[PDB]
Order: sequence, then C-alpha cells, then structure tokens
Amino acid sequence: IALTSKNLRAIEKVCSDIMKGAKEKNLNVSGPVRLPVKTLRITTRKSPCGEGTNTWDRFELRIYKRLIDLYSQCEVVTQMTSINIDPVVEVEVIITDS
Amino acid sequence: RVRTKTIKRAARQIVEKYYAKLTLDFQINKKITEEVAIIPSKRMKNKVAGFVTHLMKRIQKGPVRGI
Amino acid sequence: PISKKRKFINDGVFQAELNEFLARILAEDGYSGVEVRIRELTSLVQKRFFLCAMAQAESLRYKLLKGLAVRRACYGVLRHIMESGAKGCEVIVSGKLRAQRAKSMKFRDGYLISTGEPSKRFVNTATRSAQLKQGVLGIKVKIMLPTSILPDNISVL
Amino acid sequence: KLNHAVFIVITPSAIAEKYKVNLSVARAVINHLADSQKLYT
Amino acid sequence: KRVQTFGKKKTAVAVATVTNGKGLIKLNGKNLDLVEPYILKTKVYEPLWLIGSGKLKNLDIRIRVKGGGQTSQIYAIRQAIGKGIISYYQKYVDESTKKELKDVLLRYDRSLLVGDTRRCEPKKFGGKGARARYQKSY
Amino acid sequence: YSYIPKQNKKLIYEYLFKEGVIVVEKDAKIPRHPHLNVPNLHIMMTLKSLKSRNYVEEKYNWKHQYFILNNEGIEYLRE
Amino acid sequence: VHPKKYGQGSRQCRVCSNKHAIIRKYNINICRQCFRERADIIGFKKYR
Amino acid sequence: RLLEPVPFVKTNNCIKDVDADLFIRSYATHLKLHNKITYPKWCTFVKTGKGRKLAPLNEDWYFIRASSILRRLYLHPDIGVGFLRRQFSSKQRRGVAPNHTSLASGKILRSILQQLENLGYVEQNPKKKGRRLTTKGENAINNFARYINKKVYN
RNA sequence: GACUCAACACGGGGAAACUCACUAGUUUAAGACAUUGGAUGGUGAUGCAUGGCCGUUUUUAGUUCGUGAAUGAUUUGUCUGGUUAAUUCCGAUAACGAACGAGAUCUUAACCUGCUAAUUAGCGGCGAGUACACUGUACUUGCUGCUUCUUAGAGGAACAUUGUGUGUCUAACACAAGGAAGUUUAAGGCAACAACAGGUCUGUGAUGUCCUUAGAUGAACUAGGCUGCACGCGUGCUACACUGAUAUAUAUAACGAGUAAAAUAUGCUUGCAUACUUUUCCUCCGCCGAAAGGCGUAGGUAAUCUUUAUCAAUAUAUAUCGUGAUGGGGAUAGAUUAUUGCAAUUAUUAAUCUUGAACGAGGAAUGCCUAGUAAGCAUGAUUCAUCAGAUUGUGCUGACUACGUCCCUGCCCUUUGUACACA
Repeated sequence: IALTSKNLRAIEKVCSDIMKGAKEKNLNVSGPVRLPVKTLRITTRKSPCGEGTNTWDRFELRIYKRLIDLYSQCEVVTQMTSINIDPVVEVEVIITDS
Repeated sequence: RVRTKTIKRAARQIVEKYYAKLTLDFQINKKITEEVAIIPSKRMKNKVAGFVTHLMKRIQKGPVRGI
Repeated sequence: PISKKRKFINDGVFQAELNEFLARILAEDGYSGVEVRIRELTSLVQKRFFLCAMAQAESLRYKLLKGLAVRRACYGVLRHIMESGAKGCEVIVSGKLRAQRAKSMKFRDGYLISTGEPSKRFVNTATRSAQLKQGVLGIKVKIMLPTSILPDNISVL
Repeated sequence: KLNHAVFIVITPSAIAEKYKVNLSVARAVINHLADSQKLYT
Repeated sequence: KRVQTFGKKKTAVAVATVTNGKGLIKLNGKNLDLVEPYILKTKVYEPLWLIGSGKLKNLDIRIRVKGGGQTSQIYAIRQAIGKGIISYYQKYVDESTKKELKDVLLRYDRSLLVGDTRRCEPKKFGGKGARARYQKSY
Repeated sequence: YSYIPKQNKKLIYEYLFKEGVIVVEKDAKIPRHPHLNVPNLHIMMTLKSLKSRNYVEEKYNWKHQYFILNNEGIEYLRE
Repeated sequence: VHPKKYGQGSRQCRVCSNKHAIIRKYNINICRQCFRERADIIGFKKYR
Repeated sequence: RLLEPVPFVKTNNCIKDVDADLFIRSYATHLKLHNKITYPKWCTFVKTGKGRKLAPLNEDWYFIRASSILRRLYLHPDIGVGFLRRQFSSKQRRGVAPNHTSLASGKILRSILQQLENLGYVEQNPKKKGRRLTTKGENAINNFARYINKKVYN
C-alpha cells in the first residue's frame, strides 16, 4: 500500500489514519516508510516581448510518496481508505504474507 | 541588527502583566514568553524573549521608563 | 500505463481546464463547489474526458458591462465587502475610462498587505478583462481573508 | 634558440646549468652517473 | 563489541565502525596507504599520533566512502574516525583515558571532531559566475 | 469538390439529437472523432452553418467548442 | 498537405496555437507565453 | 621512496591490498616474459581513443592495459565494454570548440576481453552479466599478488 | 521589432520543408447567414487607441491617511542628533496616532531530537566457501534483531547567549568563550507609491479603430532568406606553453533525464488495400566496423534498468619533450566513411588522413569581484529528427588582499540660487 500526492498534510493525515486503524485491528504492519522526496522543476523567462533585462524564474513540485504493508482483507482495507481518503491523494495497494 | 517597533511594543506589553514570574534568568524568561504570548513563529518568539531579557538586565539599576 | 510525473501534469492540465470552465459558465451565481445545469455539465465533461473574492470581481465586471456609473457603485461594492467581513479591499480599473487617455485608480482601505508569502496566502486576488466599445478594461480586485493569525499580530491578556 | 648538446648535487637543473646541456640529456647523464621529478636521493 | 559512527565533511560522506580486533583499519577494500596522495596520508595519520598505535592495536575500524572529491573524503574519513574512536572509548575500552584523548583532540584542532558547514551555494542569475554577471558594453 | 453526402448530415443530426452535447474539436485535419466514426471536416461545415442559423450556441474555448442544444432547434432539426 | 510526425510541424502550443516557444519538458506541450500565467493553477509554484 | 611506513595492520590476502600502479607494470612485464597473449599486430596502427589523436608511444600499451582491465575486473566483478570505454575515456580538443570528454575505442577492449576469455582468466555467464574472474584465475592472482607483496616487502 | 545603462547569444530567434511574417510562383474554396445581398479570417497598420505581462527608476527606503497645528499653492507629522539593513529604533519634538513599504514570513547548506520510521537503502547476525593468517580479512549465495549512518515527517537549537569594553549608560556596536551556526548564519522569491506616452495588438478567438478577402493580407505546396560581405560595434570559444604539450594508471560528485507509429504476410501488379505484437526513450550486454556507425536481446512509466558501492574534468604517479612560432597553437582547404532527416548542395553532424594563419599576453579606454565566492575545470537540462561556441542548474579544484573611504562615478538627505517646469 503506497500513496502519492502533492501536499504533505494530506499524506500526513492519510498515514495517521492507517497506523491508528492498524493498531485498532491489531494486525502486523510495517513501519512508516519515508521515501526521498522527488522534485520536478522548470525554468522560464518573464517579459513575453524581447525588450528589457532577461529575467527567469524557476518552479518546484516535490511529490510525496510513502510505502506501507499490511496483512488484512483487501476489501476492508480499500473500504476504510475510501472512507478516509480525499481525491487529491492517489493510493495503490499490495499485500504481504509474513 | 537593531530592533523593530512591533516586537519592541510586544516586549513592552508583557512584564506589566506577569513580571512576578519573570526573573533575571534568560532561559526561564524565554520559557515564560511562549507560555504568555501568542506569536505564531519561533524566530520572533525567541527574539522578543531575548528582548525581555535585555530589559530585565537594565531593570533594578535605576529608573527603567515604564512597567 | 504512464509515468507518475506525466499523470500529475495531466491531472493538473485537466483541472486547468476545469477552473476555466468554472470561470466561463459560473456567471449566474457565485461558487457552490465543484463536481467530480448539472446534467449538461456532467454530460459535456464526461464526453470530453472519455466573502467570495472571485464572485465579487465578477460582480464588479457585470457592473460595468451593464453600463453603470463606475464611481457611484464601486463604493457600494466596497460597503458590500466590509459587510461581508473583509479587513479591507482594493479595486483597480485600467483602460480608456471615458476618454482617450489611459488612467488607473486604486481603492485602498484597511490592512491590505501587498508583499510576502503571508500576503500570497491570505490575499485572494482576481483579475478580469472586460470588453468596451473602444478597447478593454482591466479590473483587479484583492481581498484579504480575516486572520490562522498573522505573524504581526501580538497580544497578551 | 637551443645550442646545447650531449658531447662532453645531481638535480637535473643543477646538472644542466653545470654542463650546459638540455634537461633530457642531463637526465640521461644522471642515469649514467648513478648507474617526472622525484625526491632527492 | 561493535560501535558505528558517521562522517560528513564537504560533499563526501563516510561510515565508520569500531570493533574489537588486532588493528585492522580498512578503507573500502583497500588500505589507507593506497589512497595515493601522501599529503592526505599525513592527514589520516594526524589523528593516529594523537591517540596511540598501542591503543589502536586491539581495535578494528572499517571505513566506507561513497562520493565527493579527494579533499572531501579525506576530511570526511578524518572526522568519522575521530568520532568512532571517541564513541568506542566512551563505550568499551575506558573512560579515564577518554577525557585526556578528547582534550588532546580539541587542543590540537576542532576540525577533527566536527567538520565545516561550507558547501556550494546555488548558482545565481546574471551570468556564468555565481556572484558575477555577464560583461556589459555601453 | 468535397461534396458532403446527405447521409452524413442525417447521421450527425441524429447523433447530436440523441446526445444533446457535442464536443467537435477545433482541429479540422484530424481524420476521426473518438465518439464519431466520421470525417471531422463536414461536422464543421454543418455546425457553423447551423449556429449561424441561430439554432445551437457555442460557449467556445481554445481548441474546444462545447456546443449546446437549445430547446427551439429540436423541431426544425427533426426533419 | 505534407504533414510530418517530427519537428515543429508535428505539434504546436495547445492554447495559443503558435509554432514558437513551445516547451517539451515533462510533456507540457504548451507555450511559455501562456504557461507563465497558467503555471500557478497547474501547480507550478515558484520557490526560488 | 615508493614505500611508506604504515601504522596499521595490513592483510595482503589478495590484489586489493596492493597498489595498482606497480601491479600493472609488473604484470605487464610478466605477460611479456610468459608470452601469454599476442601483441597483436593489427592494433598497433590505430590510436587508443578518438580523443587521444596520437599514438600511445610506448609499444607495450596493450599489455599495460590488459592488467589494468584485470584489476578492474576484480575491483568490481561485473565488467562490460561500456564501463571500460567510460573508464579509459579521455578529453578531446575539438579545435576551436571547447574540450569535451569522449570515450576510447572499444575494439581494442573487445579484443582484450576475447583474449582473456581464451586464456580462461575470465568467464561469461547469464547471471552476473558483466565479466567476472573464474576461481582458478582468482586464486592464481591471489598467489601472484602475495608474491609481488613479499617481493616489494622484503 | 528593439538603439547608453534600461537593444546588439534579445524577441526563449542553435532558420534543409513549414517556422516564413518576404520572394519567383501554383492551387483551393476553407464566402457562414438570407445570381445577388452578405461576414469570418488576417504575423496588414496603430504599444502615440489599449488590457494584461515585463524592464527600468528600484533591492532603495520610500509612500500615504485621520485629527490637530501654520489668503493660497502648500508645510508639519515624515526631524537637530546617535545606531542600523531600512522614516530601524532611541531621542528632542505642534504634533498625536495610524496604514503600506522595510521588517516579518518560507526552502537549501547546516547540528540534534540514539525522536518517528523503512521500500527500491543501510547496520548487522550466520549457511557454504574462493587464498592468506592463527590459539578475521578482499571476493561470492540465502534469510532475519535494528534504522546514527541512505532517506525524510515533526520539533528543538541562535536570542548579542554569557562575561571583558565602547556608547547620551539609552537605542546599538566591539573582543573572548561555548556552539555546526555570533555579518538576520549565508543564497533566494514576494517589490509599496508614482512614473516612462519604455517593449509587446508577431502570444492568444484579449483588444477598438483604419485596411484586405477569390488574382487573399486565409490556408496548403514547390525553390530560396536571415548562414552572402570593404567594413565598425558587443556578447562568447581557442590558444599565445614547461605550474606546460604528448602517453598510460589509480580516487572521484550533484542537479538531471528517460517507453496515432515499425515490420510481417495475403490479393492485385517493389507500390496500393487488408489483419496480426509493438518499432515509435534511456539504454546494459554480446558481437561487425579504429571509429563513426550497425544487428539481437536484460531492465526500467522508474531510489528498482541506463546509474549512481559511481557517469566528466581540473588532478594524480611515472615516462617523452626541455620553452627553439617548437612538436606548442589550430585559422585554412582537399579526400571520405556513417548516422539524423523524403530531402544536408549553403560539403547539417561526424570517425580518419592530409593541409599549418595569427598568437612572445595585448594602446586609449572598459567590464567583474570579498569565502565554497574569484578564477579554472568540467558536466546536467532548454529548444532538438540532427546541430551549443547560446542560456539556465550541478559539482571538483578553495586563492592574494581589505573588514574601510567618498577621490571618481551613480544615487539619497539638508541648505541654497534659479529668468528651468516637455524641468
């Protein structure tokens, strides 16, 4: 079960949900995986006309991705995530056995 | 470095309310200032903490103009 | 099966379409949320796929395209804004202005923070171009939401 | 304009200045006598 | 038993681990003598004479290096081995000698225990140079 | 030439009738429409004519139309 | 016509429909002129 | 001069505990003495790399390179031709254009690899796709490295 | 188009088709609506009709208001003085009190929370060894205590902190110590008020007005043009060598970026139509070719494959040269092999060979700069089918010198004189 988003507070609340749900269901769960942040950037020039001092600005989009693993029913986990999820976050699922 | 009027008047407003718990010690005065104040960021919180310490070190060596 | 970066930019592009769709169609009322009237909207979207500062700016635009005196009614819009509860507001209109000389007047009041990241977060700013017999008029409206609390606000009881 | 030849302290510069020779021929003479830069012997 | 410390000087990064042994100090798969610059061999030798080969005779300190320029990893390994010996003295060998060891280290240089914060700043606008822009002609 | 068969207008009129909202895409060189197995050159020469006849209206955008079907054009377009 | 699947003739800016100053980073496929103002709502937030 | 006082215990259990610089020259001399590989004739009319633009000017460059690739084979046990080309890549002066790094010519490295495979020091396998040394070659190079270590030690 | 800073590697402008706005031309209706009437479209003009955006004043400290006070324009507040990053504060004060601006705010480098944790990362432990030690090591195979190390969520830490001093003993500044941090710790972006008749209607179906539309100023295609040159002006690359030219070898980074088209067969007679996978990115490898380049496959929509227990160079250690326009240096043209692109001729690009200019460090003038910065060295990305000498990031090699001044220059303040106010 991995998540991806653009706003860190969204992933923070989503993660805070899944640890507490896992502790409530008392099932074996891996610890919160804090992946390195991947940042997307582009530089462009202001002044649409060719006159004036050349001025450029850069942008930054760091994308938050974290991993987790659980031994639980694929149906109950997707139901709880859908209950406690927001459209901004995108989540994928993978299960373990031991 | 100098200081700005906003945090200057912030440091003037307190002390007048609970100088009793405020002492000479910079560390405990700083611990007090976040307890008493409502500044939302750490930098100016500890800035005004140092400023109140700076006013205390001139307290009780003559008139202090206020408080 | 596309890369996550391309998925992110694609959804950003789709919401870039969505917000300008909102700007185009949401003219008979303010903003009452977005859907992830309604029948035609959802049909068009699916077929193509497979206090409110923005509303106040639109109201000031509709003002002038009715052909109303600007000076008499901008003050009324200002009263409406401070009755809605803004700390302050600023309306700037640029263009011909009933003459062949380009002018501009700013209507400042209240706090009206103008620079800084806190200004970016708190100030809701909108701009709009309105056609006119001999050109267009640019209207920019900025309104700061009432203050979490601003860093400059210091108070102790 | 070089003029030195090979026909007739061991540091190459000193030997070259002493015998009026180039550095390469000086190094060759140094090898001949003993038997880029390195620590002095 | 086994203690592990870290090293960050300049861009390079290193990992140190001090364990009981017979004086086997290895950098990656090579020896510290095989670095090539004897100038930096002097730098790695600097901490050793400040502590003691006799006291190192029973400790093995493995070292890994991954990244950075030559000066960067020599300084990184210097400070990493300083931290490793300090921690392993604090833990295993003895504490009475540790205070004198750290006193000698600081009275010789503060760069051994902790490195510098200097690093390359983001290249600015204007021109090729970071703190300079292009030549202009009137 | 570019003569447009009558069956083409018949099918496109029936399609827009049964749909009610048509996105026809400003591009004209694209061979086909995702939901129309028809060349896309004719659906413009018909749609601009119909709009100029003041029966359907287009809000317009960049490279997109979003033509809407009005209430009064249904009777005329039926036959 | 003589269309080609390469070069500036293959694709153009989506909003301004011009053949000049079109970026291909991350398949944005848009012109910088309008990208400057659409950047914020797209998500391209400037930090430096 | 080339020997220095070492204040820590060495291992000398393989090639990784000996210096490369003398290892390459010593094993090139051993290769010349043993005539393990050919020169070969064909390679001595071409520059080592495009950026070099000049002859190696040593006449033993093939054997000097063979032992270096052996060293690299042991240093990490997965060798291809791209890694060798990148390692032996050199700067190239493009005339009036700025200097730019370019790779060396890969045919000489391919020939060296084929000759080493013929000698059996290296083997190819699907798993661990890069070139790696056989156990026989590994122990032989271990004993050879220890011999060199003792020769330069005492 | 743009003409001092504030034009001239700028219009993201590295132009074989278009791009293309021009030329020699050729076509088209792609003229909706009610033969005919009749518009849309337009890189046609107008930035001196405009909107928005931007570049300048301008990275500086300045701007404004309420009330009060002093025929009027106006003045004060907004200041003699001290300090500074700054109308930043202290202070005197017909002003008192406010608002914007500055500040402040937020990422990176940077330490800690033995926090919070582990995929694709690491620390280990042992399951079997490859050779040596001896009473583990370099390299291989598999699983599992744990997260300082690889990384990142939150929080803390720095506030002139504490002492020795200067200072109206006030605002501040100085030295020493701890500390990763004592110039806000350094770099960033937001940039007030007002203005330029600054640039842009060639970026837009943003845009009025004037103009064109069948022989189009719409679109498409054919050959060209910005790549041509007595010359001048910049921006840049290469050198003028011995701290260097040539040859090998070892120790090396970070930001990066990466998946409506091929081929096969059938029919007709290589081409057209038809169905099947994906060929349509980086690529590792094994081979053919010095190379350029080519064939077939591992991997990856990506901390997993390029590649990252490591992709460049400055070095580095040793050889030749030993300062002689020399072998330096590569302007110059000739011969070719290959790819890119339907098309490279105005030989794109390119491996190889031959060819062999200036250059002995540069007048008057002129530009840039105070610590990971100068400079050198490279290298990622941009447009890119192919082409960086251009632009914008990243890293390595870490310097000489102040730690101030107003002499020039450019601004700012006060006073002053004006017959100037398009100043």
